[PDB]
Amino acid sequence: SSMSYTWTGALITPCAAEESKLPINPLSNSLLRHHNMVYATTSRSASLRQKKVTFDRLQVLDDHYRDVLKEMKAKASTVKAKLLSIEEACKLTPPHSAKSKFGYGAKDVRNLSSRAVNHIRSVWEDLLEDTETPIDTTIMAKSEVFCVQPGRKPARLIVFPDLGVRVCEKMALYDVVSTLPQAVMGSSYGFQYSPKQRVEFLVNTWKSKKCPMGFSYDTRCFDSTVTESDIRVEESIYQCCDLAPEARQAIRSLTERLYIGGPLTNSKGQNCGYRRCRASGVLTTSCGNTLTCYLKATAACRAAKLQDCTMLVNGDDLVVICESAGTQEDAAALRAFTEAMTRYSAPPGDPPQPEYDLELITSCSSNVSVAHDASGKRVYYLTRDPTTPLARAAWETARHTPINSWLGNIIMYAPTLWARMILMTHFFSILLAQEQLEKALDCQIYGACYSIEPLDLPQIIERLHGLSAFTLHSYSPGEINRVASCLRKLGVPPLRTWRHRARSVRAKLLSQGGRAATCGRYLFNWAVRTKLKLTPIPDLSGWFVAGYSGGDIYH
Ligand SMILES: CO[P@@](=O)(Nc1nn(-c2ccc(-c3cc4nc(C)cc(N)n4n3)cc2)cc1C(=O)O)c1ccc(C)cc1C
Repeated sequence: SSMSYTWTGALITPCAAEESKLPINPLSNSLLRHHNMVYATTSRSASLRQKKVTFDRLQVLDDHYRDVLKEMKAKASTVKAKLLSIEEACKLTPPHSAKSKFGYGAKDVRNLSSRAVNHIRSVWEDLLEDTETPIDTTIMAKSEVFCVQPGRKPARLIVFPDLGVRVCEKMALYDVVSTLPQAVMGSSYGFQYSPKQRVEFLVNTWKSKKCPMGFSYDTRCFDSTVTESDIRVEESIYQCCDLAPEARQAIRSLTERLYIGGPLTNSKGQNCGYRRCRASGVLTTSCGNTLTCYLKATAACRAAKLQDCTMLVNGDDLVVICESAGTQEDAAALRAFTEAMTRYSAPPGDPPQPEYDLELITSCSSNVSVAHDASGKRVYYLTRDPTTPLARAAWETARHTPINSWLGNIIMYAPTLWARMILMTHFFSILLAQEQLEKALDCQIYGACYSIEPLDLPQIIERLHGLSAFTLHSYSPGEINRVASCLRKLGVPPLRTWRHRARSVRAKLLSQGGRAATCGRYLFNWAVRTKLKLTPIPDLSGWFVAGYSGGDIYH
């Protein structure tokens, strides 16, 4: 056997009191009235999750797999990757990253304190001198907010090494994980695209097929499906880069000591068990998942004899668009695809279904939809079911949180009916009332943390989505119906209320002048009776280059 996890009986413990409900009394009640619908996961459901993620992996590799792997390595062998200096790696550490057990924290790392850098150097030397000893990790239950569904999701489990080790991962591997995936997978590497670019790729791919069929593939507990073999195959791809000798060794040692597995320690310092699958909180998780998903999926496409496939991969998230052969034979091919993924260790959660309308394909929890701009031209844009974004926004209104998913959701889904009507109106109202428009806030974009001034949103949205994001109307019936239904479920006030609120915050923003007034003019033009003509506004290099989920990255 090869078990994803072995358990001792020690509990997955919280490090502090955990909240699972919105506070009693108002705050987010003006956002949504059905507060009992909103919950946050805690350590109290850790054991339900442990049951789902724990199983034996039988893996059977074939010629298709080996062929694809060799192709990927040929492309990987064009890459030259550089060691990051200590200073560069320290600057990529988020200011609230989990402190080291060696008596320094994220702020000390970022300041290059004596104790921090002493430890980081000792850890680096230790990777070079010790090639075997498993590296300790901490296991914790993740706190995430959802809406109930007619019951409740258990907490996800996060597994991560000590801050000192995380700084060493950046030095050995940041350049690799930021450059290799695109070198290997080209246009298939989803993290290279902004939302507009993603939409474009999907639409152009779909229109390029004589008769398109598409499907999303959901692997059940992907991280747990990843084998020790997969993780060594992943290293085999990394080792094709030109690398400094210390980087080669650090990659070698990290692979055997950390990435393939190791001991799990709870917040109380007790041994909880042992992992032999992917850790969610290491630098290589997004890259590793993306490579492994792509490899397995490309080989399965061949085994299924699916014709003219174009794939788009974002970590464990997969969508394929191919040439239809007919209904019955697409169904059969998709079953063979699944059978081969299952042999490769990646069985499905939701059984995949062939889809003949691009708009009904959900990938990265998002779908393509269509609206029209001021002049009436069709504009394709990315949207999703707003339930989770709105539940999270109510939580962040009522309780202090370091990550502001509302701000990330505005950036990624600015064109949508729901982000504009609700999230912009609600959060600009609070910010303006609290006199904090100017204050920068943390949010996440493809797993990395960015500090963003709310007043820069008009500029950010134009660059990313186009001027069109401020003028979209004539949304599709499908999208409208989903929005309305979600908003009934959560008890969100009607359009009239948001329109009034938006007119009011728009008035106050305009009177302040400057970036505030720009926010009023562009973000809230939908709210006014007599629309204004909107025009172009007088460094996003690192944005939408790569994914870093769990990889402890800041900018
Ligand atoms: C300016 O012209 P619009 O009025 N045009 C439209 N409005 N809608 C629209 C607006 C709100 C809701 C809705 C349903 C619901 N149900 C509950 C329970 C609660 C709440 N709040 N809602 N809201 C449903 C449809 C669609 C269109 C269109 O052009 O296709 C408009 C309003 C806002 C925004 C951000 C953008 C536009 C273009």
